[PDB]
Amino acid sequence: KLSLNRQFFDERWSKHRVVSCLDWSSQYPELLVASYNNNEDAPHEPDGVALVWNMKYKKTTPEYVFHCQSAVMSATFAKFHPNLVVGGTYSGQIVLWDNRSNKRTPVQRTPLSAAAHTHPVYCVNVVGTQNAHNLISISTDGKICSWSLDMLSHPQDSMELVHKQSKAVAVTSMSFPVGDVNNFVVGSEEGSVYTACRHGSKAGISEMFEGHQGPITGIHCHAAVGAVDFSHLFVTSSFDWTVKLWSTKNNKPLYSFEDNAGYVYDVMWSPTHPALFACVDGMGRLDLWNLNNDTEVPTASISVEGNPALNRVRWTHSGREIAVGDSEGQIVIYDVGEQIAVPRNDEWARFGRTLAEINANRADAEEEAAT
Amino acid sequence: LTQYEREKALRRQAEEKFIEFEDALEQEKKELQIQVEH
Amino acid sequence: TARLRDQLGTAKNANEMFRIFSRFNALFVRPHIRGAIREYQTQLIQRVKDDIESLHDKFKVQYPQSQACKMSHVRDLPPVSGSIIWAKQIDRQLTAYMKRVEDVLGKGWENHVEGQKLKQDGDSFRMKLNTQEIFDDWAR
Repeated sequence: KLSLNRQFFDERWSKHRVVSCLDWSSQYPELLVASYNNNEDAPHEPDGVALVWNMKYKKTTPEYVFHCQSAVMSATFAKFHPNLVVGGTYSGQIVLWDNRSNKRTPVQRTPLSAAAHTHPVYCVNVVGTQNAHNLISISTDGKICSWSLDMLSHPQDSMELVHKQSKAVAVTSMSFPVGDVNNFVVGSEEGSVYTACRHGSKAGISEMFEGHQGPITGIHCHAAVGAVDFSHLFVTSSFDWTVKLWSTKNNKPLYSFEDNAGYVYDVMWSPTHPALFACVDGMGRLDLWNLNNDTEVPTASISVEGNPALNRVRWTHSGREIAVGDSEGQIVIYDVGEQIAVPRNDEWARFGRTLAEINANRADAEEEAAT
Repeated sequence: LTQYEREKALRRQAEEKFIEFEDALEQEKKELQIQVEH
Repeated sequence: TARLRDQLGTAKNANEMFRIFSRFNALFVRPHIRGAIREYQTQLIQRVKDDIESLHDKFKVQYPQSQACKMSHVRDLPPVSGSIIWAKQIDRQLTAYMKRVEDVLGKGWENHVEGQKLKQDGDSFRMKLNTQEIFDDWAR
């Protein structure tokens, strides 16, 4: 079941700000980084705020406070650097915070030149191994640059993403398959979901998916790995009141989730349960969809008090407590029940049978309608 | 020197995207024309 | 890479590790080799920073209070030329340490996380190590 676990809110910083990104550290599963946008009511305060909360301690104050000159739109932890917080801002800078410094001002930032990002950056990620990794960032002009975590002055690999007739895909969010560095997916704001490859003979957008009728607000690949591989699976969120489930082979949406009667903002797969993901809306209702249980109603639903616009939702690496932000900075930590979170030993096979049945009924849905 | 060189290069990038867009969408409007003619 | 990861099993002191890092410098243009060596670079930067601070404390005393002025005067060096010599050898050691950090961090070391402060402090120290004004005052 859905029950409250922890409430996070800071009076001095997170007042009248909207949560913009959420992430848990891979090395420290109790640490959650929280991006914030600009508060127009307080022009003299810093525009971008990047607070870090702690789950283990019972205190209400943020553990770490960082702020930037411009508004922070996307901020993640560094995967292989435990002391760093990487953020992307409204102006296109990629700020690199640090904890051992005595300043909340970022210790490293990218230049605002044509060799780096200039339009707003809404997604950053760290992919690679311990001995070899890079920072990947895509802005809203479609430019993608590969940074190293030290050389923050100029990128190593830079390329411009085009799909047809050299038009600019306006990328809003980006996902990566697990264990994959080269191939990945993106979601434009023109409604079109694309997959892509980073480096090789073919670099850029590979395929195309039409699907949605509104801008893609969030997209995540499948995360749980078991007996049956599901690395070719991803889901999308869009402004057109639907969550659509996809795969890298079929060029059509495998399913549509029109059950919400409002806007829909994020969705991301469970890292443990292979058939579970959570989505939010504009009225604060947090929904969970277990595909092995039912493919037409949310498996569990809760709403936060006051009904604000829930912007971002993030699962922990344990898959048990999930985090969600809103328009007031009122970060709520929701712990799901173990009856929904923990999967059975045959849950991968049950999900494979569910996917086969969904594919069969969807492929059978349109031929008898046409004929 | 380098500003002129960069500007010449970005004029060239305007001058083949024109050609690719032109013959692609001309072939598509021609197939549309013959399918509406029959 | 495995042929280069036996560095701690071979080098017991930072000077021979400096030497083998200088000898094998051209392999670090590859990004995988550059990413493979990260736990050595921090210690090497800290050792170079300690040497730079030690030379800063060497320059903390001045030439009249130094024992180098006495040892130059006992070896028939005039004091103006001895001061010029002393400042030039301090600058030469600074340039040698800048060469060392350029070797340790590879190319593009001036724009690095640790190389930025090192390069800025080296520039600001070399601004204070010039010997033109003392030569002009002696000439006057």
